[PDB]
Amino acid sequence: ELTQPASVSGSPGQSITISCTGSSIGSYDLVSWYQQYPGKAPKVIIFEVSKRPSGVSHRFSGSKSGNTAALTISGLQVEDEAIYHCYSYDDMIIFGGGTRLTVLRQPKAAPSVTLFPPSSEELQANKATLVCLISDFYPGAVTVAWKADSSPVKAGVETTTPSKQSNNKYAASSYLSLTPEQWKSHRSYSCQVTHEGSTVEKTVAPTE
Amino acid sequence: QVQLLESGAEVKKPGASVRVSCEASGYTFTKYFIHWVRQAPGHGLEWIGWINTLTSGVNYARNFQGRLTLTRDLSTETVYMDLRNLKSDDTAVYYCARGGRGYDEPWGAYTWLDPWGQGSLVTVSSASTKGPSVFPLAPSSKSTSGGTAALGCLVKDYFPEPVTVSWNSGALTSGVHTFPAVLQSSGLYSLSSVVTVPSSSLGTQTYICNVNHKPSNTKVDKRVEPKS
Repeated sequence: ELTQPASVSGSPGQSITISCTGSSIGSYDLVSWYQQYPGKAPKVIIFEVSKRPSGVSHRFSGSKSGNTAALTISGLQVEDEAIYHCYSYDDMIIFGGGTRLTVLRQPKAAPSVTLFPPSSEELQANKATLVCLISDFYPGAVTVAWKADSSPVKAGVETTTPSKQSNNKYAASSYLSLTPEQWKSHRSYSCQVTHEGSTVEKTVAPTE
Repeated sequence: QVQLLESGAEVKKPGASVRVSCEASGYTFTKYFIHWVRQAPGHGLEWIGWINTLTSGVNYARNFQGRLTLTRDLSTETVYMDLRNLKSDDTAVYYCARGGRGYDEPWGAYTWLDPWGQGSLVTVSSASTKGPSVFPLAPSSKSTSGGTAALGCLVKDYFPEPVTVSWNSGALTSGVHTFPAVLQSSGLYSLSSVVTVPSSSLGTQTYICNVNHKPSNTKVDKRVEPKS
């Protein structure tokens, strides 16, 4: 119902805009924006399209055009790093997916990906788990896609949220649970990690 | 000053029910709605219902009429959320939030939601305490620096956290990366622990991951052999 981007990136001092689009945006003038730091509760920073609560930095500002609302952060500062949710109403309170905004504090770094096939022990036990370990990527925002041969695979995928390493890059894991037949039946399986417009793909075949 | 305070985290079996409280303070309890919004990990916030703290009138989301019950206690200024017939997809952080403006406007609950309680984590898992299955991750030099190989252990299906992993009884520490666990839809955790070691030692040095799951009193020393 409400569509907003998963992750956004911007350097300090510059400006950027997060877009939220939905049929409910044009209907009412209730679209709002909520800021959420990790481990804490969301907080309103823009409501009724463009109104700003007292105590909120004046750098935040909102607007809408047609069925697309927009939150604009001018003079980006480090404490703006957070999740920003859009809020509207369509026969009930409804929210977007949330946008992870990262204030770049180091160079964008692509992930290292390590892909393990199922253990022969696990296979002989009538189970199969492909393990895709992702590390050393900044910012902490990736999308993982599993492919059987070339066909995408959505069923059986379990992926963690990124976690901050000691070098302040991020790590994450994705697991593809598989039937032994499914594993032996295909030429290969691939773990595709997209990150900041770049992609890293590792592939394993049952004949290895 | 204006504060909403929720109860602690909960762990429930499927089919059970859970009661989360929300203690208000610093404002006229009966002038503002109390909404309830949950946040499943890696998902968008979802509204489930509000209660008029003055009249006790309620309004739930379509997916919750029948299994949800919101009540209010005027004397303790507390709202309670009762969710029945818990499924595994009910796992989420549950927030309460004050409804902006009040019971005077038609959209007097949908103006702004502020403040929010700190949230209460509810975890629906069919699993009582359970020890892990540990499988070997055979060495692979494909995505490691030159001359080294990555090997590890897959700690599959355990509950609850935590799990600790060492290698060779702690003698091997450099190159160890224990990744945070994933909470699967089954309600069970799984994690991996890998270690980058010299590729020449594979045929000489023994590599054992020492997994310790104290909740289930389970310990596993899994030797990781190379696949010749």
